[PDB]
Amino acid sequence: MKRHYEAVVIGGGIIGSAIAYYLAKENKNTALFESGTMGGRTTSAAAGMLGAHAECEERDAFFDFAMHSQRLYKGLGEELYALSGVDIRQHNGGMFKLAFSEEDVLQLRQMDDLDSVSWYSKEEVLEKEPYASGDIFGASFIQDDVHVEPYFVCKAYVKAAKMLGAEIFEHTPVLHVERDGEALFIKTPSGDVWANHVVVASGVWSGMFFKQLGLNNAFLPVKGECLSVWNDDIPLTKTLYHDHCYIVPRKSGRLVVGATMKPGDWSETPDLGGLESVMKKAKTMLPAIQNMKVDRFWAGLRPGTKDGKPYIGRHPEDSRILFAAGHFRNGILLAPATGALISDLIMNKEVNQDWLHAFRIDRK
Amino acid sequence: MKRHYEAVVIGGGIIGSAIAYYLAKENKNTALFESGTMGGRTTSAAAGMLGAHAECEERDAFFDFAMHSQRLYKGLGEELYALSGVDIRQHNGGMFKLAFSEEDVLQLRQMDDLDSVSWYSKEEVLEKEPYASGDIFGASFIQDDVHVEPYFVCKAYVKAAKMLGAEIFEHTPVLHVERDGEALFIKTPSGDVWANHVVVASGVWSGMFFKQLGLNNAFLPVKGECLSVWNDDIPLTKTLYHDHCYIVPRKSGRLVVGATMKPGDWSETPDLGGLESVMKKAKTMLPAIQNMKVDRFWAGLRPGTKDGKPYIGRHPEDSRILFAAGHFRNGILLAPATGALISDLIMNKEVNQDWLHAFRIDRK
Amino acid sequence: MKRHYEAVVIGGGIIGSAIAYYLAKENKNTALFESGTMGGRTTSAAAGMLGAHAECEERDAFFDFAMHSQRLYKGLGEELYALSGVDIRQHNGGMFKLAFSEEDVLQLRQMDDLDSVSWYSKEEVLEKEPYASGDIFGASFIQDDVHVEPYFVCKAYVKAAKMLGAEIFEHTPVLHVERDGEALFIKTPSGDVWANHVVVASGVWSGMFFKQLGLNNAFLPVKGECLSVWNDDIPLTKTLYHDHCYIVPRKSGRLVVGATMKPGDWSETPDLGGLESVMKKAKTMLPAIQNMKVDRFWAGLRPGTKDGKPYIGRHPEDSRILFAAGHFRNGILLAPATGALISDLIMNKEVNQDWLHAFRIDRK
Amino acid sequence: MKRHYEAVVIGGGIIGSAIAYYLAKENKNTALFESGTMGGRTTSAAAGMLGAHAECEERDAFFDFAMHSQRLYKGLGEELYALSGVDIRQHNGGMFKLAFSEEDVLQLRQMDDLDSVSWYSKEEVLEKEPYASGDIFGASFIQDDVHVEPYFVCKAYVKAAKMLGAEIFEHTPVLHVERDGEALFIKTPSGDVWANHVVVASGVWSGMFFKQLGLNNAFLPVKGECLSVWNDDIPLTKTLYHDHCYIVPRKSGRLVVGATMKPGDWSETPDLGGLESVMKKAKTMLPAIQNMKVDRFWAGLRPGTKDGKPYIGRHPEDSRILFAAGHFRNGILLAPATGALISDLIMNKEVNQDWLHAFRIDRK
Ligand SMILES: Cc1cc2nc3c(=O)[nH]c(=O)nc-3n(C[C@H](O)[C@H](O)[C@H](O)COP(=O)(O)OP(=O)(O)OC[C@H]3O[C@@H](n4cnc5c(N)ncnc54)[C@H](O)[C@@H]3O)c2cc1C
Ligand SMILES: Cc1cc2nc3c(=O)[nH]c(=O)nc-3n(C[C@H](O)[C@H](O)[C@H](O)COP(=O)(O)OP(=O)(O)OC[C@H]3O[C@@H](n4cnc5c(N)ncnc54)[C@H](O)[C@@H]3O)c2cc1C
Ligand SMILES: Cc1cc2nc3c(=O)[nH]c(=O)nc-3n(C[C@H](O)[C@H](O)[C@H](O)COP(=O)(O)OP(=O)(O)OC[C@H]3O[C@@H](n4cnc5c(N)ncnc54)[C@H](O)[C@@H]3O)c2cc1C
Ligand SMILES: Cc1cc2nc3c(=O)[nH]c(=O)nc-3n(C[C@H](O)[C@H](O)[C@H](O)COP(=O)(O)OP(=O)(O)OC[C@H]3O[C@@H](n4cnc5c(N)ncnc54)[C@H](O)[C@@H]3O)c2cc1C
Repeated sequence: MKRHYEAVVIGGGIIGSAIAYYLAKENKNTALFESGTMGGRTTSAAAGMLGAHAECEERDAFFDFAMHSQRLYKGLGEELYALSGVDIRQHNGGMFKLAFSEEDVLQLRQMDDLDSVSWYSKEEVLEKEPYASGDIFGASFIQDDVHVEPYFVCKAYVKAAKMLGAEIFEHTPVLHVERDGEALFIKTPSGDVWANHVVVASGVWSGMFFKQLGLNNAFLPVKGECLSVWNDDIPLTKTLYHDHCYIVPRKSGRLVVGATMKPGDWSETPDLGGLESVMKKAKTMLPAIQNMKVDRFWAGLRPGTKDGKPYIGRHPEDSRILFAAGHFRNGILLAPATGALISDLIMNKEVNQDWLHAFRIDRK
Repeated sequence: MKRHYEAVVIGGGIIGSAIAYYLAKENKNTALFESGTMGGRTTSAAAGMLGAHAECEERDAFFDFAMHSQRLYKGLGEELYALSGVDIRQHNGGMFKLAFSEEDVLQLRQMDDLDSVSWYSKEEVLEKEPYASGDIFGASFIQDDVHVEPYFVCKAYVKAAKMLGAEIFEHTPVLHVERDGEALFIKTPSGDVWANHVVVASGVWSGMFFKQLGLNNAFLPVKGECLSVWNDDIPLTKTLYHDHCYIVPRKSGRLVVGATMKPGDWSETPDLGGLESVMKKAKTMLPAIQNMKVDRFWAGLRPGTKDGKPYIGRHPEDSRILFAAGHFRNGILLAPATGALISDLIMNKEVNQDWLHAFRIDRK
Repeated sequence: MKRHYEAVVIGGGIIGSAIAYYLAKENKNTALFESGTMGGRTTSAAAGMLGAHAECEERDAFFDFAMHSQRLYKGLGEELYALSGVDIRQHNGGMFKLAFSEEDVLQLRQMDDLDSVSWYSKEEVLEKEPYASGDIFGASFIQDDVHVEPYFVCKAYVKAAKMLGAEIFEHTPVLHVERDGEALFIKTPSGDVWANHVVVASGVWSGMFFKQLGLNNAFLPVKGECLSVWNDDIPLTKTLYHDHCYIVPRKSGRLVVGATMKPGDWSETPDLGGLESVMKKAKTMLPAIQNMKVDRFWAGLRPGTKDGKPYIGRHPEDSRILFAAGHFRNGILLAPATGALISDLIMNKEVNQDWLHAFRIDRK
Repeated sequence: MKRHYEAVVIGGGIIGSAIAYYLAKENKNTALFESGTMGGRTTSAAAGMLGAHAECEERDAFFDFAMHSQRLYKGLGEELYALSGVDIRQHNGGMFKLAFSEEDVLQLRQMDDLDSVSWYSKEEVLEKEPYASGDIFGASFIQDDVHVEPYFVCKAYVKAAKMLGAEIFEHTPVLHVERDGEALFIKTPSGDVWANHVVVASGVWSGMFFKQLGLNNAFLPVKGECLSVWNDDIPLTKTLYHDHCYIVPRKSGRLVVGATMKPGDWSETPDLGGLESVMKKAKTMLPAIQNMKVDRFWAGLRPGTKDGKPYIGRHPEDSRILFAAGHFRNGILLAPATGALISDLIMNKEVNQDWLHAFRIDRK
C-alpha cells in the first residue's frame, strides 16, 4: 500500500470496478478499497439484464443515459477479455415483455414508435417461444435488452484495471474520509492513504460517507430474492419479463428467476415465503418450469434512494470528492456509462449537461 | 478382499448397515458391498422420525413390529457410540399429531386407549408450542415417536461393524448372485467371492436381484422432496405432523420439512413445483416459518411394494438367500428390528411367527 | 418410453451424448439410457484439453485419429449452440509443453517437424508467460491443443440431440442386453425396449456388457484427483503441461490443476495425500499458484484398457451391437470423431480402414 | 428496535453472544448488534479445544483464568440447551500433547505435578491410539482439555439470550459510539439508540472503536487455515496436538485439522500453499490421514494484540464503556469467564483483582 494515489475508489462492486478501469485507462494512478471480495454483494445477486426499456416510461434524460450505456456494452466483452482473460458471458437473444391483459397491451404499445421495439401478437410470440404461458395477449420484443453475467463483468473490469496498473485492496474497509487538509486522506485498518480525488461507490452502504462529508443523502435497502433451475428439456432463447419479474436463460442451460421486493430488509439470504412467491410467479409465465430441477437460491440489497435515481457526480462544495451510488434495478446496465462519466469529471473533460444535472448530489 | 465370507450383505443404506452389525456381533465373518458411498441414497433423504403411531390401523402384526423396533432404539445410541465414536443425534421431544377438523379429531382420538398416547386440546397444545397454527383443533401427543439423524445411524452401525471385524466395500456394485453350487457366489467388477448366506438390502433397486433369483417381487419408487430452514427466533421442541407432512426440529437449530409423494419418478433432486408445495403446506402448520432463512433442498426414493409392506425373510426355495427391502416410510424406525430378524434367521434361532409371516417374500 | 427404437445408446457421458447427436442428425429414431445424470461421472472430472500432441509419440493411426477429431471441433461450438443454447466454452490460447531438463528438451524437439508445433527458448516462453517457473529450459508451443469445458460439451450434445428428436432417459440404468431374438432388446427397471442397433458407451463400467455378450474385454479404473483455484492477480493465457500434469486457465478466471494416477481405485472423491501431491507439482510449474485461493476439489475414473487404446467398433459376431469405451486420457478430444465413426458404421457408410482396425474389439 | 437499552453489545461472535446471555440473566434490558450473521467470522473457523494447558508458562494469572473458564463449561451444555434447543456438541475424550524429541519430553513433563495431567510413554500412547505416529516419544494426557463445536456454542448462547428477553440485530453494523451525554448513544444505518452501558466485542475489528474513544489499542490479524476429512476407517478418540497444530475428532466422524499462522493477512479463505502445509503436518501426526476423503477447507482471523493477551475491562476514563477483544487462540475456552466478568463489572460486583489487572485496557 503506497502513501499517495492520484485517485481512490471506495467499494468494489461492478460500479467501483468500472470506475477503476476507466481511470487506469486514462493513466491515473489509482487504488480501489473493498471491505470483502470484489463483486461479492449486490453485484453477485443481479440477473444481468441490460434493461433500458424498463426506463422509457417517461422518455427523459434517464432513458437517454440508459440507452447510451447499452450502446457502450457493444464492444465491451472483447475489450475487457483482451486485458483480463475473463468472459462476461453476453447473450444476445433479447427480451419479450409479456402482456396478460388488455391494460398491459395498451401500456406496452406506447413504446411502438421506438425503432428498438416491435409488437408481437399472442400467436407470433408462441411461434418463437412455444413454452411461454398460453394466457398471454402478446409481447413487446426488445432486441437490444440482452443480458450478461454481472459477477464476471465485475471481475473482468477489475482484472483489466490491474493489468493497466491499478492497485486493488480486498479485505480493506474504509473507515473515514477526511477532508481537512489540502489533500484528502482515507483511513483503513491497515494504514492511511492520501488522494487527489476520492470516489464513493459503496452501494447501499454509501450513506456513512455522505454523512461524514456533511451531506444528508440516504439509502434504503430493497431486498430481492431469486433462484435458478436447470432447463434441460425445452427451448428458451428470449428473456421473459412481466411486472418487474423475469426468467433469464443463461448459456450454461440454467434459468435465472426473480424477484421479490422487500423494503427495509438488510438481510442477504432468502426466506421461505419469498422463494415461494418467486416460484408461484415464474409458473404463470412459463408453466413448464414446475418440472425443472432447482439449482440455487440467493438474495441481494437494491440501493434505494429518495427519488429512485442514482447519485452520480461531484460533492457540491468539493470537486475532489465524487459519488456513484443508488442504482436501484439498473446498475449492471449503467456500469459503463457511470464509469465513463466519473472518469471524465475527474479528468475535467466536458460532459453531457443533461446527465450531469439528472444525477447531481444536491437535488432539492 | 477375501475369497470367502460366511455372510454377504448387498447394499449399504441403513438396512444393510444394521444387518452387517448384528451379524458381526454374532461373530459371523461378514462383508458388505455398496455401489456408491454408505448411506448415500434414500437413507440420507429421511427425516428420521421413529413413527410407530402412523402404523396403528387395525392394530396388527405390523404395528407390533414397529413398537418392538422403537423399543430397540432405547440403548442403541450409547451402544453404537462406544464402538464407532459416531453420535446418532437422538431428540426425545416427541410428536404432536395435529388436527385441523372435527374429522381429524375423531380419527386421532381412536389412539387414546394406548399407553403411548395422550390427547391435547387446542389450548393445551398452544401452551407447549405457542407458534403452532391457531387453526388447529388440538393434537395427539406421542411421547415415544421421537427422531434421530438417519445418515449418522447408518454411519454408526457401519463403523461399529468394522470395529467388530466386518469388511466394507464401497464403490463395489454387485452384478449377480449365483445359486447352483454348495455355497453361493457373487460377481463384482473387482472380482467374484463365495458366501454361505447372501442378504439383499438394496432398497428400491432390489428388484434386479429378486428377478435374477426366480422371483417377481417388484418395486416402484415414490419420490419425496424436502427442505430445511434455520429456526433462530422461536421455541419449537415437539415435532409437528399432519396428513403425512411434518416439521422436525433438530438440535443444530435447523427444521427439516417435508414431503411430496411422486409415484413412478426415479429422479433424486427436487423440482420447483414440489418445493413450492412443501413450503405452502409447512406455512399452514407453523405460520412463522415464512420468515425463516432457507438452508438446503433434497429428495429421495421411497421403495414401494404392491401392498406397502417390506419383504424381510428367506427366499422360499433357498434358505441361504435372504431379502430386506421395501420399507416405504418406516425404514429408519424399523432398522434395528429388521437387522435383528435377518441375523436371527441366518443363525437359525426361533423368531416371532406372526412377523415372519407378515413380511414373507411369497405373498400371493 | 416407446416399445421400439432404431438405435439405443447405453451411457450418457460425453461419448454416448455425441453418438446420440450424430444418430439423430441422420434421422435415426434414437434413445439414450443413463443410470444417473448426463455427464455426471468421468466427463465432469476432465480438464477438457484437446490434447492431440500427447499422442504423437509413435505417429501412428491413433495420432491421425486424434488430429482428425481436433479438426472436427473447429465449427462444433457454433453448430451445437444453434440447437441447444449451451456454450461449450472454448479457449483458443494453446499449450506450452514445458521442459525442466535437457532430456525433456530432446524428447519434445522430436515434434519440431510437425507444422502444428514450434519450439520456444526459456526466454521466449517467459516473455509470453512471465509467471511460468524460472527453472524451465524452454517449451514446445502447440497452438491447436486448446481446451473446452467438458460437462458443457456433453450438455450441448444431448440438448441438441433432443431438439432433433432423440429420447433421453436419465435415472434409468440398463440391466441387460439380449441378444437372443431377431431384434436386440434391453432391460431396465422401468420396462423393456427393442432396438435394431445397440451401442455400449458406459465408460469404465462397460465390462459388464462385453461379458453379457460373450466377450472378455476388461476395464481398470485409474483414478485422477484435481483442484481449482482463482487466478485474480496474474496473466496466464496458455495451458502449462509437464509430465502428464497441467494448469488450465478457464474464462471464468479459475485455473484447473491436475492430476494424480491411482490404478485400481474405484472411489470418486479425492484423498488428502492425492491433493497434497497435486499442490506440490503445480507449484513447480507456476510458483505464484501458492498464493491463490482454493475453489474446489474433485476426482474421476479413467477407463483403462489392457493396451491403453479405446474399443470403437462392432461386436465381431453381430453387426447390430457396437461399443465405444476405454478413452483413457483423451475422451474429450476424441468425442466428435468417436460419435461420427459409430454413426457411420450404423448407417453402413464407408469408413477409414486404418481407424476401423486400430480400435477394433478383437485385438488378439 | 427500542429507543433505549440498559446494555448494548457490539459484535455477535462467541464473546458478544456470551456477554448478552449473562446480562439478560441478570435482567438487564439488552440488545446486541452484529454486522453480518451470528458467529459468522472467527468463531466459525475455530476447532473448539478448551486448551487451558497450552497456557501454563509461568503458571500465572492467565493460566488461572483459563482453568476457571474451563470449569465454567461443566454444566454449560445442559444449561444452554434447556433455553435454546441447541446442542454445543461436547466431546470429553481429552487430549494427547505429543512429543517427537527428547526436548519435547522435557518441556511437557514440567506439567506432571498438576492434577490435570499425566505422562504416557510411547507404548502407553499407542495402546490407546494405535494410529498415532510411531515416531513419537510419548505424550502428556490432559483429560479436561476437551472440545466443543464453537458455532453452536455461539448459537446456543444467543438463542438462550433471546428466550430471556435480549433483542438481537443481525445485518446491523454499529458505526459510532458517542460519550458526551448523560447516557451513551450508538449510530447504525437503521437508526440511533441510547444505552447506559456499551460493550465492544467486535474481535479483530475492535480497533475502530478503541480509536473513536481516545485509545490506541491495536489489533493485527493472524490468519489460520484448516481442513476437515472423513474418518471412516480407524478409531480415534483423543485429540492429537503438537507444536500448535492439531487433529480433533468430532462426533460426526469428521476430523478437524489445523492450522497455519499468517500475520498481517486479512483474507478469510485459504490459499493453496497454506493447505499444502496443513496436510504435510497432519501426516506426521497421524499417517493414515493420507488415505481419508477431504470434506471442507476454511480460514479465520485470530485477533492479535501487542502482548498476546485480550482486553477485558472498562475504558479507564469512562465506566459506562467496556471492551472484550483480542482472544488469540483461546476465545472458545475463555467465552464463559469473559462473559461473566464483563457482566459482573456492569453490575458493580466484586471481581478477582488479579484478573481485572491482567486484562486491563491501559497496559503501557
Ligand atoms: C435481485 C436483484 C436483481 C437485479 N437484477 C438486475 C439486472 O438484471 N440488471 C441491472 O442492471 N441491475 C440489476 N440489479 C441491480 C444491481 O444489482 C445493482 O444496481 C448493482 O449491483 C449495484 O452495484 P454497486 O457496485 O453499487 O453495489 P455493490 O455490488 O453492493 O458493491 C458495493 C461494494 O461496496 C463495498 N463497501 C461497502 N462499504 C464499504 C467500505 N466502508 N469500504 C470499502 N468497501 C465498502 C461492499 O463490500 C460492496 O462490495 C438487481 C438487483 C437485485 C438485488
Ligand atoms: C422424503 C423421505 C422422508 C423419509 N422419512 C422417514 C422417517 O422420518 N422415518 C422413517 O422411518 N423412514 C423415513 N423414510 C423412509 C426411509 O428413508 C427408507 O425406508 C430407508 O432409507 C430405506 O433404507 P434402505 O437401506 O433400504 O435403502 P437405501 O438407503 O436406498 O440403501 C440401499 C443401498 O443399496 C445400494 N445398492 C443398490 N444396488 C446395489 C448393487 N447392485 N450392489 C451394491 N449396492 C447396491 C444403493 O447404492 C443404496 O445405498 C423417508 C423417505 C423419504 C424419501
Ligand atoms: C482427472 C481427469 C482429467 C481428464 N482430462 C482430460 C482432458 O483434458 N482431455 C481429454 O480428452 N480427456 C480427459 N480425461 C479423460 C475423459 O474424462 C474420459 O476419456 C471421458 O470422460 C470418458 O467419457 P465416457 O462417456 O466414456 O465416460 P463417462 O463420462 O464416465 O460416462 C459413462 C456413463 O455411463 C453411465 N453408465 C454406467 N453403467 C450404466 C448402465 N448400466 N446403464 C446406463 N448407464 C450406465 C454412467 O452413469 C456414466 O454417466 C480426463 C480424465 C480424468 C479422470
Ligand atoms: C484457525 C483457528 C482455530 C482456532 N481454534 C481455537 C480453539 O480450538 N479453541 C479456542 O479457544 N480458540 C480457538 N481459536 C480462537 C477463536 O476463534 C477466537 O479467539 C474467537 O473466535 C474470538 O471470538 P470473537 O467473538 O472475539 O470474534 P469473532 O467471532 O470474529 O466475532 C466478532 C464479530 O464482530 C462483528 N463486528 C465487527 N465489527 C462490527 C461492527 N462495526 N458492528 C457490529 N458488529 C461488528 C463481526 O461481524 C463478528 O461476527 C481459533 C482461531 C482460528 C483462526
